[PDB]
Amino acid sequence: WNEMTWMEWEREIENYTKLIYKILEESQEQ
Amino acid sequence: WNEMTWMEWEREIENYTKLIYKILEESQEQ
Amino acid sequence: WNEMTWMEWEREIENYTKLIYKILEESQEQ
Amino acid sequence: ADIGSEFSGIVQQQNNLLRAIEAQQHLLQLTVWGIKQLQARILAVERYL
Amino acid sequence: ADIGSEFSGIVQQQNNLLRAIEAQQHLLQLTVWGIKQLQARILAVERYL
Amino acid sequence: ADIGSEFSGIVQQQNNLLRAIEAQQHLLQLTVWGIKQLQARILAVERYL
Repeated sequence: WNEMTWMEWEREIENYTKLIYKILEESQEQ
Repeated sequence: WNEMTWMEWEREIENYTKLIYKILEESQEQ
Repeated sequence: WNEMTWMEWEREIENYTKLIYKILEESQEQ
Repeated sequence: ADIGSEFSGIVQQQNNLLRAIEAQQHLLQLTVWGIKQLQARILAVERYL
Repeated sequence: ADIGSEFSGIVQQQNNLLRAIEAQQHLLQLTVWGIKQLQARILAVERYL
Repeated sequence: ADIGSEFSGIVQQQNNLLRAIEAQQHLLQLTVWGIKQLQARILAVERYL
């Protein structure tokens, strides 16, 4: 099932993107 | 027409790459 | 032979990733 | 004075670096879109066959 | 004092920028995986045809 | 002195961050190439079918 794994891939993308947005948000207040 | 949209995609890539080169150019003079 | 060239591509990816890891390693000691 | 000038050079450079990271994030997002599009198309092929 | 505060603001911002670069590298790595996966699948198709 | 040392540590770290951003841009460019290559190949397939 590459389907379950492309779903993993997507969730990883989503998590790292969420973290980057968080860091960018903290970097504007500096 | 994904063709018109992949053309959009390419132009977006080109625009962001041009902006990054501009910022990198300004960052060498610092 | 796109095969030889995708092999080039991979080696380029590998080289830039190795350089980024090196730079990140130097950036933790600061 | 020169200490102020030194600080201002550094903060200006921090803003540049931040702006580069921000533009690169948009590029990363464009590549993720492109990959998903291609993955969807390759599947449609794979299922036809 | 205020000079210390100025330095600490700057170093804190350097750590933020570093953390963003680190997360973006993971994203870049995820896109490279995805591209390789798709390249392998497109080949299998291309060889069937 | 120590203020000079503090500035020099910070500028050195700014150069590191800049160098990482520069290498990551090359990586981003390699992924964009790879995506375009795959898009072209998937089209050739799609048109055969």
